[PDB]
Amino acid sequence: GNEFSSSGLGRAYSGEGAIADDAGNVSRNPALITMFDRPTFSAGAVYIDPDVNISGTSPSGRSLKADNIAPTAWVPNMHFVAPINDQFGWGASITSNYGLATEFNDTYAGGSVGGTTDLETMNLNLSGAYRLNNAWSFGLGFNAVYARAKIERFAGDLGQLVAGQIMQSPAGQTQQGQALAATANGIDSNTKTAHLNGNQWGFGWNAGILYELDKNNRYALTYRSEVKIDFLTLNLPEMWEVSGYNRVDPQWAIHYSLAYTSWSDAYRIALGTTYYYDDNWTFRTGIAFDDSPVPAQNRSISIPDQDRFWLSAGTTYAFNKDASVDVGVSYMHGQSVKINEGPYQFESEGKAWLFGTNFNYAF
Repeated sequence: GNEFSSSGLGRAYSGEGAIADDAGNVSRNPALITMFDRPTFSAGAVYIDPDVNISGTSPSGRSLKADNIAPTAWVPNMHFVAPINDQFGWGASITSNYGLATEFNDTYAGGSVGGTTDLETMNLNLSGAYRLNNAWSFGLGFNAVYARAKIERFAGDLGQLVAGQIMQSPAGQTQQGQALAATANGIDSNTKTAHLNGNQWGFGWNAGILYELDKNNRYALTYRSEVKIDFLTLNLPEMWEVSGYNRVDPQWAIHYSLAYTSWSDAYRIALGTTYYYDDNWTFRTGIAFDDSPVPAQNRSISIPDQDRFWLSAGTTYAFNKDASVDVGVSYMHGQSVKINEGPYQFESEGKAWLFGTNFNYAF
């Protein structure tokens, strides 16, 4: 599930890669290109409104509350698919496969692990798909990712711990130590202690292997590579996804995906259903989960990621066999978990609401 389409949001991004009803999906499964007759164009974006709230106490008395540390964000998509002839087709899309941003105040007791953390990514993908049989089709594409990162950490209340520490050791009474005692408590809870900002482009491929028992049933195996971004170096994780779509009735369908990302450790489970009311109206709903990459001990307050549920419901309105708009609503709720970072002990619990719109035009 990755903000690449309003349609997607609507079905908890379940099945994508095995469902082609809008240029949207080639982005996720090259091979789907071969499922479009005319050349299709889809555009739009999604608006995420998180609600990450940190709570807890420092071993320095200073509080560790950080209400609403996650900022809203807009995520746009550009989707173009067009058939070259009868066995070859190409397509391109501008999408944001990944994006993270949490932000604390200058004076956070624990700003040693929580200044500001913005990391924006943009994906430029150009690709072609091949068809070799009413059933088998293979797609392959190339990606250029633009990564913008900002990292800020402050002294929080370290000096206050370094202090109270020295004011416990035999070097305590000592006034030759008193300096060390304070002078640490002296350090201002906002003294920038980490500033590394920069931009750079990453590259990588991704392939598809759609197979379809017929006009109403298909399964795919997609693969998204690894992307090394050299600033320090950043790594976007490999993503092996398996999905299936079935049109059980003239008016009903079923789509499911089981994704597996390997951050040099996690998977995503989704299932949703579509319902084609008539020529004009369509309605979709999707449920989904996705175990968290982070292993118990190494969690982080700066990276609000943990086992979470997706609950989605969306609707598409086709103007006239050529144009259509989709509306996407998804509500993400990740249960609460305590983090044990640096010398502090926090508790994280944040939800989020997604709203997205896309327009669909075919030639």
